[PDB]
Amino acid sequence: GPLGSMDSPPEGYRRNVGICLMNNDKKIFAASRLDIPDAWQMPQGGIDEGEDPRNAAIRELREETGVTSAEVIAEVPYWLTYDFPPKVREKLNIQWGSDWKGQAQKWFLFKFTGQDQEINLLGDGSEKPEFGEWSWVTPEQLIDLTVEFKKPVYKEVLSVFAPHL
Repeated sequence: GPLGSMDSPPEGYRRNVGICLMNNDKKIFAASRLDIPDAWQMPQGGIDEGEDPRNAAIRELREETGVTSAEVIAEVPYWLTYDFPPKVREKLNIQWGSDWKGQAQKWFLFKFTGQDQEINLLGDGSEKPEFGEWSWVTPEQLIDLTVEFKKPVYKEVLSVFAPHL
């Protein structure tokens, strides 16, 4: 399940972003989906109409875990378009019309210069929170505990963050 990344988001793609947060241990902020205890992942969201990725990364990161006490240590050079198979394609790609085809997401690195007590994984939206449980695992560890759908994505993010990890 490879990707395309590309330093420039191609025609028709869900411009989104991801945020890689590492603590004083050089680990990564892992969070599980309020349903799957084995599905660990780091914060991530989608860029607004005309907003920057880095900013979207930072903000999305907050709105999802409340984590604000952090600084950028690095950023991914290219993007990341996780296209879906021929089956999901018709349910996703063609689900946009005839221009889209996947999801282009750029990731960023961040240092948690605060306290864990800020991570509530909650959210007042009337629907439900984002993550049910979070932890501090290593980069290669997070990729293990994370979901396949994001392992290769995060993996490519780590490779970029190698000179920083």
